[PDB]
Amino acid sequence: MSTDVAAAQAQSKIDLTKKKNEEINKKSLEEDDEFEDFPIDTWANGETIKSNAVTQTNIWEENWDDVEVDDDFTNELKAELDRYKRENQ
Amino acid sequence: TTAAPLLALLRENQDSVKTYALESINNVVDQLWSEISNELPDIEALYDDDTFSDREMAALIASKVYYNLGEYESAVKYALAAKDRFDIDEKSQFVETIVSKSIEMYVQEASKQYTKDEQFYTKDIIDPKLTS
Amino acid sequence: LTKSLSIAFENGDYAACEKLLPPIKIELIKNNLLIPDLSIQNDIYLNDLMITKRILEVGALASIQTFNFDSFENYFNQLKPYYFSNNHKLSESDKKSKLISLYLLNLLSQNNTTKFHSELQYLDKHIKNLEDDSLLSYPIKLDRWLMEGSYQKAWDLLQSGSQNISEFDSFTDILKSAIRDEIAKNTELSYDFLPLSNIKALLFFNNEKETEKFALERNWPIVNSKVYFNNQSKEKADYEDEMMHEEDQKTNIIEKAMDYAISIEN
Amino acid sequence: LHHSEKKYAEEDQVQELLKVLNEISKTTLTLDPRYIWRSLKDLSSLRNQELLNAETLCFTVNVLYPDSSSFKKNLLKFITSNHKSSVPGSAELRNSYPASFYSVNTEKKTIEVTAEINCFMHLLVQLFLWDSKELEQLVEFNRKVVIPNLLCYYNLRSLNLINAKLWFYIYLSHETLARSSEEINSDNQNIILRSTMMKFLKIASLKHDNETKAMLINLILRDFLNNGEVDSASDFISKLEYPHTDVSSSLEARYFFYLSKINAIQLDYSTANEYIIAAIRKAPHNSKSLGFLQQSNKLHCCIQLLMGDIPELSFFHQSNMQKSLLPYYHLTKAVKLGDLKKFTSTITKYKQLLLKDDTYQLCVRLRSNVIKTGIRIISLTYKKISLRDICLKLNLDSEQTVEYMVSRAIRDGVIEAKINHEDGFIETTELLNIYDSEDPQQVFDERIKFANQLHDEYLVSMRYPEDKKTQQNEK
Repeated sequence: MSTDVAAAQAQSKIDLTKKKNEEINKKSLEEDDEFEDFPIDTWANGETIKSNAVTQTNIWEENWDDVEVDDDFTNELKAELDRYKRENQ
Repeated sequence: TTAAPLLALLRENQDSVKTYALESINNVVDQLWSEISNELPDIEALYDDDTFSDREMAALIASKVYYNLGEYESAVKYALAAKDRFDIDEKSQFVETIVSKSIEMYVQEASKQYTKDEQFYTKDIIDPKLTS
Repeated sequence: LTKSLSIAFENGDYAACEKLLPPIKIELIKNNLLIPDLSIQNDIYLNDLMITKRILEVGALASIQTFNFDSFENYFNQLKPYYFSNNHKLSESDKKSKLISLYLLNLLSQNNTTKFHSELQYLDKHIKNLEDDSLLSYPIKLDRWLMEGSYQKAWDLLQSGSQNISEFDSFTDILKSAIRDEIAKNTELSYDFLPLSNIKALLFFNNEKETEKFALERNWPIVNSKVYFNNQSKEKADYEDEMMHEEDQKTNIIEKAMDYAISIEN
Repeated sequence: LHHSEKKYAEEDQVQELLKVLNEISKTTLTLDPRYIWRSLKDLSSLRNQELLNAETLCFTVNVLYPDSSSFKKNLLKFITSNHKSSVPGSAELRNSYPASFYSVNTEKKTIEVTAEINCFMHLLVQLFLWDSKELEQLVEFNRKVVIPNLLCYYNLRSLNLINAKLWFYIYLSHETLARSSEEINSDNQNIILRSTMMKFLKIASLKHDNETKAMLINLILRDFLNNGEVDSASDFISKLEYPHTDVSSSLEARYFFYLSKINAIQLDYSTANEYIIAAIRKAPHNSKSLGFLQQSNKLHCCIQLLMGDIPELSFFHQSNMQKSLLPYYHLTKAVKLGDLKKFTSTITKYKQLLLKDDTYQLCVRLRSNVIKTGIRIISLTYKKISLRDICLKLNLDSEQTVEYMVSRAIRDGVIEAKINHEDGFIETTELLNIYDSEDPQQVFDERIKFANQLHDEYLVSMRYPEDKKTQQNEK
């Protein structure tokens, strides 16, 4: 979410009457939340959600199995292929 | 606007063009002080030369740049090395900081020179300019 | 008088430019007074701006053509704000596109890469697609190959860069040397010796006798046709130990322990 | 009808006036009026916006005016004049009232009380325009007046705090106008906007107010950043005058953001790491701050990829920032896996989106970082591997081409290997076990120095609120 534990820094900073004006000044420097352009350009985004469920949309601990495919199906072919060559060598 | 031409005119070789450089730098220095802070030795070089009578105009610029820099003590020395066009800034209340720094310096010096003799301002013990 | 510089560039006599400039330099101040240096722009100032700009541009190319790189640096600085300030109705030239290509090569040849990236950030909005990269490709693509580390592709763009002459050869020939020194540094770390033949290919020469003479002057001995990169590195390192600033930069053991106790005890 | 409405806005404002006014005519109490003023702006936005737009003109008639009523008339005139129940006897609440400057005393003779009331009124005009979302003619007119206004008199400690916010609104409205449309005028005002702020910084050093100085440095730094002047920003931060004395944590966040971004393109990434890590934690963490925070998160990962280190894929997943963090996930993935094809496709596909956040120029430099990650993997996995195999694995052109890569990269220590040119392989030199070297000493000391920094920081600040609070009376 943000650089560090993001949980530790959300609770350190909350709204006070002094702070509310500063949030508006920060927002207005760039002019809006900068969070509307992406909905507009794509017109209903399409993210990486197909590969697996540890992907961009994820609400659980990552498995780190989105940078690599399942190699077990390959291993099925490799194990058989070895036995054949092995046999007549 | 930009300091790039004003830096380049000091480096451009012709005596008239170097004098023209000073003229531009001195007029606009509250937006361009940062760039010409680095190229200060060129401003001191033209002041050293006796082939100019705007050697003073260069000394005046040096004080101005030091005032924006934050080095108020060294500005005084180059303010008094221009010698004229400093009355223009003695009646300026937005830069009377350098005018006041000369008096702050005088007080520290004077505590020393009173133990040499009670008179040091009717004698040459200190700069004549600081007394005046 | 002022118009003679403009027609002198057309001759092709570019040293005749420099010897004619000094009077034009004093007459250029008078041109600068006509424009306010664009703190307001009007249509009376528009015809004057072409006059002020024209004298800078022809001097800029003439100085590079006599190999006065210092003079060129000053001309570019003066010229830049004039393109910079205003809505376009005279803020470009046929010469501008060529001009920026030459300044970018000058920073690469002196190997001030820090200012090469800062300058192109500022340039980016004048050449994005408005003067689009059409000759500027030459320093930019070269920079791509040098960031990647492909000295190979970088060498080829220089080789094929002599077919097209605008005036770029005055910096192409410097850049050929810059590449050798950079490769010369990197190869010290890699290993301690290359045969002579393997040096000539990597450091880009056309004579084996050039290869060996370059080594001697750089303080590598070629003894039994093996270079000893490690000589110069020892020699540089010795020099550093020979000057003395040195005890505290490395920080003795005693010094560290002294520091701890006195921080506490204040 | 309208009369009732105008009286209620005026009433609500008299309360807010009293709070700050009573303190600053006792003697300046710089810090306390500052905090109240932050609260004041919020309430006034709701007041001004609702219950017709003629309340500001009425509020002027209530307080003293040498020319302040005349100036406020002109601004309302432009938006279709208003003078009804805006004239003494139907916008007058004073009639022998001393908090609004007893009427007898104002007729009688000289000494001014215009100062604090004028400055406060300017702040209300700026908010008034921004709510409307009209800038064009009214902004130019108000801008002309208020700058010579501040410099006609010589400001007090309290009066600095009011223009520390006034500049923010004149600065920002200009930036919108310049970005809306280009003219010969768009370039002309840019020159003026710089000149005034920079000179006012000089005055503000001598007046001893930090709040004005901190605001101006942010605004001046943003300006160099917008126009691509990396040269101008380098000089300004090297001729430091920035305060850490009296600021908001808002101002630290803006300052650290400009720093990190400016350092990136001139090929320093280590210090920019410090600045952007710092800036995110200092900023307030809220849903109305999402604009500024979103921009910080995007840059921070981009700068981690410039180093050659990799920011978590866990980062992009658990965020509620996913929609805007859609391009950065692919950019990280392209570098992480070290495939160059993927990276080329990605930065063309997200060209629009990155250009707005203008990381796009950094994206060009990250293609150097791709190949670094790609050969880093091969060296770690195979200790001794001929260049021949690397060509096969990463589709490099020849033995020479990858040779050059490694040769340049180990001068930097990225790969941390040595080449065997005679045998034709790269032999990795990382082995580990520096618990036989003297290395732990320097490492430990840098950690002790962080610990010692925390020891100083707490000691100073701990007693300071305690001493003011024991000063102040209590049971």
